[PDB]
Amino acid sequence: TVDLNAFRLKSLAKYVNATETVIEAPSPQSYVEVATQHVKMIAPDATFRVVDDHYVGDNGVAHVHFRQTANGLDIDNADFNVNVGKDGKVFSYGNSFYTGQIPSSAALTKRDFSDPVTALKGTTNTLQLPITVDSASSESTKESYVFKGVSGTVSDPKAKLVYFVKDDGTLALAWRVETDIDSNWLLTYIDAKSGEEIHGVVDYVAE
Amino acid sequence: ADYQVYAWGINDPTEGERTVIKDPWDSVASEFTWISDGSTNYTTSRGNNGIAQSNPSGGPSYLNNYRPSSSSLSFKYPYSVSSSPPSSYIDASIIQLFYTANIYHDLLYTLGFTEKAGNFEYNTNGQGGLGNDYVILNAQDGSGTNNANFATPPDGQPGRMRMYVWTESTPYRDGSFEAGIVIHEYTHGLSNRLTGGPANSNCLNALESGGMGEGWSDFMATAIRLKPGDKRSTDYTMGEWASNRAGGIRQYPYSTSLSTNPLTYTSVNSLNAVHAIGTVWASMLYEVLWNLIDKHGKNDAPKPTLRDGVPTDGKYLAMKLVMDGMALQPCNPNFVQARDAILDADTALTGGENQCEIWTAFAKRGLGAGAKYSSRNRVGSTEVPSGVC
Ligand SMILES: *[C@@H]1O[C@H](CO)[C@@H](O[C@@H]2O[C@H](CO)[C@@H](O[C@@H]3O[C@H](CO)[C@@H](O)[C@H](O)[C@@H]3O)[C@H](O)[C@H]2NC(C)=O)[C@H](O)[C@H]1NC(C)=O
Ligand SMILES: [Ca+2]
Ligand SMILES: [Ca+2]
Ligand SMILES: [Zn+2]
Repeated sequence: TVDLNAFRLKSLAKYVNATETVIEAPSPQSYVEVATQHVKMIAPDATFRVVDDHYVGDNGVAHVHFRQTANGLDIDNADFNVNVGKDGKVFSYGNSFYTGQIPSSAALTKRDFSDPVTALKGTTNTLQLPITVDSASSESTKESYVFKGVSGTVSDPKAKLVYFVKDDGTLALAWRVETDIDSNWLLTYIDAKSGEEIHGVVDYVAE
Repeated sequence: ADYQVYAWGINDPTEGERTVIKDPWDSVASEFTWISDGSTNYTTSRGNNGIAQSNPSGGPSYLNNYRPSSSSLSFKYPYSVSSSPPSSYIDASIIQLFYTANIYHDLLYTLGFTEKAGNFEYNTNGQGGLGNDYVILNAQDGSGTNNANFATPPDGQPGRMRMYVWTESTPYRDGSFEAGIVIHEYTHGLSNRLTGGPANSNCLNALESGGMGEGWSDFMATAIRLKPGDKRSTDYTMGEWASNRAGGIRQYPYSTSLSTNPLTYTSVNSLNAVHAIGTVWASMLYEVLWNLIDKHGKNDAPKPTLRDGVPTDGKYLAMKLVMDGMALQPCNPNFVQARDAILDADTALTGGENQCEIWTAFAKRGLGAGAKYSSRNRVGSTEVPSGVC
């Protein structure tokens, strides 16, 4: 497999710290409701989902995570995290939401994008993965697929259609290709339209 | 149950002797002990927090791999550093790995890494989060040498630690016995789970973010191995025993001497690899640690004392603030953001009683108030904000 360092995601989130949160603010309540209202104020045009992993820390601060959506798909690298103080006001927050023009749903409706198997092959070839891909794909429970007939992975590879914010700030329609090869466990974001370009690779394995 | 092991806080075989430790689990953190998952009791290195085994083939299988069993729950197996081949003490290796990983689960639990915070436990006991995700703990894994690694999928999927034998010495040295390496690996699970929330494991993958990932891992290993008699002037290396390498495996020792270790924020401008960047971050955190210990003292006990949720000492306070900062910061954060998150953690935990100590440590190494992130042109700063001190 190739040097994956070249494919790392970017670090261009914003963190609005506790001091700046007070400053930037407009001059019991549920923490999820408080956080949701806050996301709507910061990003009034965004559609999003509340991630099902929110909790109150033993410090009394609640943490709520949001994932932006577009046309019924996740924008997989567009996140908002809201920390709610024990006083029920937003304490601090981070976000990487996309604020540009949202693409038409036409390409999705028309299904005008690559086969997930093409995405798997493009991933394997470009990254030079030690796996064999004379595979087939099968639907799962939303534009999400499992691959059969693949050799060299610890479990069946998968593909999910998402949007992805590229390094130039624009949205790509992409397959997120998951391949666990034990030494590395990869999420590869490969363009589903233009040119089959890889936009980023996440490795769950760290040294 | 008895465990013959190098006790918690002994970094490697050169720093102590093995002892026989009875029922070393924390009653709160490990409700079912280390050797049950609530439904089944085990007579082996298997339970709610981890499943440990050999993996000589280096393959992906683990459930039915080899692990020692003892009906009397007496896990006392022979070990000496002069034994060869490593396989001759595979029992002792599996048990040491299991012990260290389980103590760490328990310590992290006490510091807030619970089920709802995305921890690694098979049975969440209705406490929130997603289960089925104990840590797979492979001893003497045959997939490599001279290293170790840790896989952190999102909450609900097991963490996967692969520990290797090192071949830079005669005889070979088994990483299972360097607590520091086991802690380094497990900390990748901690930081990846907490950062961006339990559901998102994409969040320490950017270059500067993954760099901090490495730094947090070295830092926790370092904080834990602190002992009675340590001072601000004490230096620490990483993986020095396993690697048989003077100065350990990083560019400089962790040190409060800028002459011993000259790393600052702008050092990152010349670095392309996460371990090297990690060394910079862990150096900053080492300065924070000592400023907090100077102010609040150091608790040499293996678990903190908490007063209204706040550790009473600088060592466990440093660890706590670092964890809490992970839960506050954005997905794929930079050093400046992660710093602010640590400062905000102290605001949330103590009402901000340690702002001066934390700010001064970061400023010392160029991450002061004027520091700016950039891909290739970071701006350093030694400024501490007006009226925090
Ligand atoms: C949280 O974010 C705030 C806002 O960005 C940070 O506070 C700000 O820190 C900068 C850098 O020191 C200050 O700007 C500088 O100070 C003066 C300008 O007044 C000038 O000497 C410099 O040229 C530069 O502009 C800024 O005033 C300051 N604002 C506040 C409200 O303190 C803060 O440090 C961040 N971190 C934390 C943990 O709060
Ligand atoms: Ca879990
Ligand atoms: Ca996470
Ligand atoms: Zn590491």
